[PDB]
This record gives sequence, C-alpha cells and structure tokens, in this order.
Amino acid sequence: PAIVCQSALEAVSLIRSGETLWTHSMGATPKVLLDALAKHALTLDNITLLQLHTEGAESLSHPSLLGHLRHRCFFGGVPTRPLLQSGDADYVPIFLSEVPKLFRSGEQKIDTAIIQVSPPDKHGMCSLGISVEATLAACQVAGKIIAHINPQMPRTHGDGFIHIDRFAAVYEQSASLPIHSFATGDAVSLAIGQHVAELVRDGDCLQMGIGAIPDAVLSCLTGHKDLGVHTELFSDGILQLVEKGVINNTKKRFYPGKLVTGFALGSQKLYDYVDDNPAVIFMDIEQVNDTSIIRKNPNVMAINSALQVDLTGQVCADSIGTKIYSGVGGQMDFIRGAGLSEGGRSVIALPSTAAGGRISRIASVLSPGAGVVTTRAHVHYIVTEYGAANLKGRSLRERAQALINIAHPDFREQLSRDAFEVWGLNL
Amino acid sequence: PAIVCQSALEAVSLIRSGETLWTHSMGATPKVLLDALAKHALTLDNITLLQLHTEGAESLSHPSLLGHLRHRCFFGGVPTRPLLQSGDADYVPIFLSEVPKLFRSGEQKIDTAIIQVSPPDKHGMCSLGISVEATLAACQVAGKIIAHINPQMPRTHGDGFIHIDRFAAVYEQSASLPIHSFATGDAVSLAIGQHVAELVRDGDCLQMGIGAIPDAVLSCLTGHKDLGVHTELFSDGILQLVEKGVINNTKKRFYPGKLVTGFALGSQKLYDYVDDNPAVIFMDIEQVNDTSIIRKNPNVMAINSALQVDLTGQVCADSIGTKIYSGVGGQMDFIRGAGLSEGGRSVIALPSTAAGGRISRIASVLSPGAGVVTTRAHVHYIVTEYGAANLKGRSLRERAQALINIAHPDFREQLSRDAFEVWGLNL
Ligand SMILES: *SCCNC(=O)CCNC(=O)[C@H](O)C(C)(C)COP(=O)(O)OP(=O)(O)OC[C@H]1O[C@@H](n2cnc3c(N)ncnc32)[C@H](O)[C@@H]1OP(=O)(O)O
Ligand SMILES: *SCCNC(=O)CCNC(=O)[C@H](O)C(C)(C)COP(=O)(O)OP(=O)(O)OC[C@H]1O[C@@H](n2cnc3c(N)ncnc32)[C@H](O)[C@@H]1OP(=O)(O)O
Repeated sequence: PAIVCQSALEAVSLIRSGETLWTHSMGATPKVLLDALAKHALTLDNITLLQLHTEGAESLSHPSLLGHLRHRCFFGGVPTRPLLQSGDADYVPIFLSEVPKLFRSGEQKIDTAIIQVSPPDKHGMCSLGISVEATLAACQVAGKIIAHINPQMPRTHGDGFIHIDRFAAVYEQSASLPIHSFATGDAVSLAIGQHVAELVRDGDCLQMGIGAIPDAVLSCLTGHKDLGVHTELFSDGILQLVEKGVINNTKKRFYPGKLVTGFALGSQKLYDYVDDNPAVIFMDIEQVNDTSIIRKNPNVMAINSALQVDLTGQVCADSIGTKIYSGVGGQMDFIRGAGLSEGGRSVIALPSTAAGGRISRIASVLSPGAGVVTTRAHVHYIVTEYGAANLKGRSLRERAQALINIAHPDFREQLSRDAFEVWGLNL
Repeated sequence: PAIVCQSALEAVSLIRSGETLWTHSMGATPKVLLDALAKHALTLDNITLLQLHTEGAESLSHPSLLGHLRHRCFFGGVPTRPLLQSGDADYVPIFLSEVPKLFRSGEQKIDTAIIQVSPPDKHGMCSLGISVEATLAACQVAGKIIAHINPQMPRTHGDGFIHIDRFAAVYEQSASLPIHSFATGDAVSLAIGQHVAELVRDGDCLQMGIGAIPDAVLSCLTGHKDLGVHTELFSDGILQLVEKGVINNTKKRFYPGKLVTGFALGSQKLYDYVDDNPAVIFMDIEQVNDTSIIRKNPNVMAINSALQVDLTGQVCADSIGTKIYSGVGGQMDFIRGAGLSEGGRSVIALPSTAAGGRISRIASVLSPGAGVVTTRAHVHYIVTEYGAANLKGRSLRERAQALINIAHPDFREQLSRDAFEVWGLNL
C-alpha cells in the first residue's frame, strides 16, 4: 500500500511540520530525497532531523533552512560542524550501539525515517544496503517511512532487509553513491602504519576505520594470514587483503568465515563486492558494536584514531576543546571488547602533530572542555610516527614518559616540563 | 606445609628485597601483618606494594619507609593521598574488574600476597572474608602467600575460599576489623536521598556505595519491595532493608534470592550477618563488576557519586585536577550495565558544592587534568540537593540547562554565562 511518487518532492511532501525525522546515514544518506526536503521544508517549521555522519547533504545546512529545520547530531560531519560550532545545530553524545536502544525503548520518538534502499525483489524485499547502522531500529519505531529506491544500492546481506509495504511513500531513480576517496597517502601515515603492523599477529580479528593511517596499516598486512574482520565499517583497504587470501575469518567464533560490519564506504568496486555477497554481513550496530559480542572473538585487534591525548592517556576524539568535530561513535566499545578478548589488543593511532605541525596531538593536558571518548583505564596502545606506547597497567609517570617518547621532538621539552609542573610527576 | 609463625614479624620475614607485593584491601587490610612490615621493610629495599583502597595501614606511609617501600595504587586512600600528591607513590588508573585480568594474564607479577583470612575448617579451608575483590586473583598468581589468621574474620560465602596449604607462612591472632563509621547524616544528604528515592522502582536491582548519601537513600526505600542487590559493596544501610523484607532478590536473574558483592564494610552487626551466611555471596570483582553480568538483571539501579561534573555531563570521580584522590573503581561498568539492563537506570549523586560551599561541584568545565571516570555518553541521571537532571539523549545545550538547574543557586549565573562564552551554547 505504498504510494509510488513520480518525484522526490512528491515523496517528501508527506513530511509535516514539527516532525522528528531520521535519515539513513553514511554512504546511504538519501541525497535525492534530502535535496527535495531542502525545498519542501521551506514551507514547514519546527522540523528536527536526527542523524549520524552524513554525506552529500550540505543542501540541508543552507541558512535558508534556519527556523524551518534543525539538525540533531549523534555524530558530526562536514556539513554540520560549522552549524554545531555556531550553535545552530545540536550535538547529542551517545555510544553508537546505544542509538538503536534509544529508539526501541521509545525514549526518542521518530515520526518519519528517510532511507535509501535497493529495488524490491520478487518477494518485495528491499535492502538498507551499505548502511544498516541504527536506521533498521529507526525504521522499526518510525511513524512512517519514506524510501528512495536506487538500483545502485547494493543488496547487502545481514539485517538490512525490509519489506516495501512498510513504506508510506516511494520514489525511484538511479543515483550515485558517495565513493568517498578523500584519503591520501603520506609520510607520517606510512610510519604509523608500519608501527601498528608490528602489533598485528596472524589470526587477528581486525577492526578499523577509514583514512590514510588505516590504509597504510592494511598495506603492511599483506604478509599475515587467517585474519578476521568484525568492524564498525570497512573500505577498499580490506577488499585488497581479501583478494590476497590474507583475510578469511577462519579464526573467528562469532560468524566465522564471514566479514561483519555496520556499514561500508569506498569505491564502486567495494560496493560491487558487498553487493549480494553471502560472505559479507552488514549487521545492526546494536550487535556489531556490542562489547559483549566483540569479546567473543579471540585476538581482537582494535585500531582507532584520536584528536588529542594527554600525558596520562585520556583520549579525546569527538572534538577540539568545546567545538564538536565528530562523535563518540564506537571506538570505546571496541577498545574495551578488545581488552576482554583472549589475547586482544587495541591501538589509538594518530599523527604526533596537527595544524601543519604547530599543534601537538599529545598535550600535557586536554583542552578545556575537551570531550573524553576513551578514558585512561581503557587505553592499551597509542602509536605515532615515532613509535608505540603501552599504557596498560602503567602508572602516571610511566604513561607520561612513554607518551612523550612518541610525541614530536619539537614538543618533548615542553611536555617533559609540564610532566612535573602540572602533574607533579618526576620521571 | 605452611610455617606456623609465632609473631607477625616472623611471618613478614619471608618477604625479601625488590619484591612486588599485594595486600588484601578494604576492610580486610592485614593491619597486623602490615604493621610488622612497617619495621621488617626497614632492612629491605625496592619493595613495591600493589593495592586498592586500604584501611588502617598508615604505618606504611611513614617517611621512614621512603627508599625501602613504595606504594603502587590502583585506587587511592587516606594514607596514600598525601604520598600520591607529593609524588612519593604511584597511581595506576584501571577498572577494578580489569585488575584480576592484569594478574592472571601475567602482565603484572606478584611475588607475595599479604592476606587476612578466617581460621581453617575441618577441611583446612579459609576465607578471604569481607574482601574478595582482586585478592583471590592475586593469590592465584602470587609466588608465595603470607596469611594472617583472624578468628574475627567472618567466613563469607562465594569465591573467598582458599586452602591453608597454599600459604608459605601463617600467623594467628584475633584482631579488630575496621568498622568504618566515618559517615554522618546531613541536610544535603537527606535532600539528595529523597530525590534519588523517587527514581527507584519496586523490584529494582540496587548497586551503591558507602556514605551519608547512600544511607539517606536507603532510609527512603523502606517503602519499596522485592528489591535486589548486585553491588561492588554494601554496608549497614542494606542490612536494615533486608530485615525489613524490602530486599529479597526475588526479581534478579543472576543469583536470585541472594545478595552479591565484591566486599563489605560496616559495623560488627554487618560482619555478623555476612558471617557464614548462605544468602550473602561475595563474588570476584572480575564477575560482579562485569557489565556483561550486571546487564543480566532487569531494572538495575546504579547509584554512585562524583567529585566534579561539567555542564556537558563529563564526570570526574577519581581526582581533583591533577591530584589523585581515589580511583576509577567500577562506577562506569555499573552505569553502562545499568543502561544495557532492561529498564535499568543509573544516577550520579553528589552535593551541589564542596569546600564549605565555595566550590561548585558542577563546573562549567573540568579542572585542567581532571580524571574523567565516566564520560558524556555514559551519563543518565545526575542528582543534587536541588533535583535531578536527565542527560540521556539530551543535546549539549539541553544538558547544560538541566545541570545548572540542580547546581547551587550561588553559581547559576556564572554557569549560565560560561554556557555561552565557553561552550558557545545558547539556552
Ligand atoms: S564507526 C567509526 C566512527 N568513529 C568512532 O567510533 C570513533 C571516533 N573517531 C573519529 O571521529 C575520527 O577517527 C578522528 C578521531 C577525528 C580522526 O579522524 P580524521 O583523520 O578524519 O581527522 P583528522 O585527524 O585528519 O583531523 C581533521 C582536522 O582537525 C585538525 N586537528 C586534528 N587534531 C587536532 C588537535 N589535537 N588540535 C587542534 N586541531 C586538530 C587538523 O588540522 C585537521 O585538518 P583538516 O583540514 O580538516 O583536514
Ligand atoms: S568500589 C566503589 C568505589 N568507587 C568507584 O568505583 C567510583 C569512584 N568514586 C569514589 O571513590 C567516591 O564515590 C567519590 C567520587 C570520591 C566521592 O566520595 P566521598 O563522598 O567519600 O568524598 P567527598 O565527596 O566527601 O570529598 C572529599 C573531600 O574533597 C572535597 N571535594 C569534593 N569535590 C570537590 C571538587 N569538585 N573541588 C574541590 N574539592 C572537592 C571535599 O571538601 C571533601 O572534604 P573532606 O573533608 O575530605 O571530607
């Protein structure tokens, strides 16, 4: 009983004022529909849009939407950062795995979910494609669903399936999926990649993010074997190790033989690989990012990044001071699960500096109001282009000492000073 | 094959220089043995003593031990704070549940464990008594064990049992157990107790700490029923609700009908109640403080405290700035498990002020270097003598607004100002 709209605007029309909306996130962001909402919303007001990291939705961040629509972010992105920092949008800190629960528990109502799916099959089944994340949970509690049928959306295996009769409206058109290739090789990335690579043992169950660092790391694993994959997301980097036989998920205990993630992002080759591939399972973040599940696999290797780290090991990765940059996500859950896993190891990899090399990512103390995503007690390894530091079980003076050893040499002196002047530690 | 020493000094004598020692913590701190070590250690050197919160061991913090023994704290206490702040002792941040793993994984070696147990029974079995915590794990990997047999130590049920042949030395004498009655009723405590009490539903599975706040809360639960108990520790407060029938552990799924904790601390009546009591189970912190286990019980109610909270919800509870006050402990694991539990709720209860009322516990931003124990994403409820604030799913401006509403009115104006000047939020 879904209405087959002839235009995106016709589909978005059902949205009424004051409604709380949810949008498919990541590579699945319904750009086609969100652009139509960029106009339709002009006639509405009090529209709240819940979301995670979004791609190609900068049309909804145009000043003309101020007063009609407001973004409510569980994770910031390129089109929302300026709005968050300018106080025009709202940032709600929350573990990614907790998002599905917030919806299902009814704590956060959702009037309508905007999503992008693959065309319905003989059974009328569609797929959430490259992004299952928390949209599946949103579609469960959503008052109504507005779907955009895109023949380009791959039919991913796992929990991304949903029946077309659960849709109030439907608009079909082939559109491009954001390939996202903003990454780029670098001298520092290679260095960090090499260091991390030495911590990776054969049969390890990987978990990583996107970027130069992750890629550099993956490029140094072409010699390992029987590696597994249980991550929040994956890109082309992984695809290459799979075709090399390096990855086979043979040593995992939870869904062995198959790759598991909450979503994917990368080139068309990747989307082609995950498309209707029995070996790739896109699972609901409430599970994939559940420490209780992650710990089930032995030798988990969790590799994440950060924005700022203090001489004590407190990790900040969702913001720079009081200005929100991204979000909590799920690096913490993976870092803990990694510690609970048999022989598991975690690693926080980041460049020793930033802003061109004038700012040290390893500061003596976190900037006033810095959002702590991962705490002292959580941290295991921290790597930089200058080496690795193991803080597990190490005291404050031991941690500070090891950290300043991987910090850029242009800041060693300062860091060492504040080690005693600020923390009162004598190395 | 244990050696029956005739004096505490004779037992401690086996300890040799350069050894890494572990001591029973909390109410089980082997004062009798530790006082003998206060002297014997004078002839040794390079002695490291790993520990948690200790009681009555201030003799080991005497300047005369500097150079011979050094404290390595996983959690600070009264006799160690001055040493930590003065850089004479070491503080190792770590989740309490992770301590057993650090020992078992062999990451942290232990040459000898000093412990206090109940006399051996017909089967030669002794009990770790009121403190199981991580000592059980320490006794597992310890090179040798030096036990103090105390007829006053209650024979607790659970995992505190150990055979006397696992001891290298043994000294027996009846000694007093620290009753710990430092708590004291207050106007603010009562207020906070009342507010928290309203969040507690019947059949809730409680988890709390010691102090005026917890007691005030317990005194307001004399009207509830079918309450359960799965906590890090408990005191006289709980004992009173048990004899009132209010607590019966009938609604728990993990060890129903029985009280569960890692340790106990309170008057002789309490130690008398737990003594050989089938209904009270002292379990290993690796389990009791395991979020994977805590979440198994529905309607978990986790009530903890804090030292400083920022307008965003970041919780600091192990220190004041860069000076370590206590430790990470296990409030985070309980707060998360509480969120994962069906209908579970957590609450961070603390006085709106401190230092006589000149310092606001709710600061616009955490003090430079403040140890974050519980993060933004973790927090659910925060209560003060002025009410409660729900941050779950709330944005930064919503959180700041709610927080300043329970902050002492003498700081509302300042807090509200920095809400825009520091965080750039407009309420
Ligand atoms: S499902 C997976 C989602 N994520 C998680 O679960 C955990 C959260 N992680 C993240 O958001 C990203 O992994 C972080 C920690 C941001 C690292 O990612 P990026 O690699 O994409 O970001 P950059 O390091 O390249 O930084 C972007 C800009 O900000 C500046 N900058 C970095 N660090 C600092 C510090 N400490 N102080 C001031 N500025 C800092 C850089 O200049 C950088 O510049 P651009 O021009 O924007 O590229
Ligand atoms: S196994 C369970 C143990 N705990 C955990 O797992 C979690 C960690 N928490 C704790 O150890 C305690 O719950 C904390 C958070 C310390 C609160 O406990 P206390 O109630 O015992 O401590 P007080 O609140 O009474 O504080 C002690 C002294 O320090 C001053 N003070 C408190 N807060 C501040 C701030 N924000 N700024 C400056 N000073 C502050 C008080 O004046 C207080 O005075 P005393 O005379 O020492 O009592």
